[PDB]
Amino acid sequence: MKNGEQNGPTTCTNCFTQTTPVWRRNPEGQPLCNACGLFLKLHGVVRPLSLKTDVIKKRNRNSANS
DNA sequence: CAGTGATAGAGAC
DNA sequence: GTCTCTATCACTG
Ligand SMILES: [Zn+2]
Repeated sequence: MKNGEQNGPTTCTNCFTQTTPVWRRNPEGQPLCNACGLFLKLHGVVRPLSLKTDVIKKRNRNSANS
């Protein structure tokens, strides 16, 4: 079990990010963090990966329910 | 239960 | 005062 950590540490092949709320994918099958998957897919052009950070800003949450 | 697409908000200068 | 990037939500099988 354990998986080599995550056998092939889910590491953004685009920005090395290891921490992320969810993992995205690309029609090529390469693993990507949510930011690159969201930004890369929406922009379609290379991006200064220098924007990435090891800290993620926590936003609020629409407390659904009743 | 998990993942995707779409929209909106906040921060900095 | 304005722009941008990123995260979360809702929905479905
Ligand atoms: Zn990434």
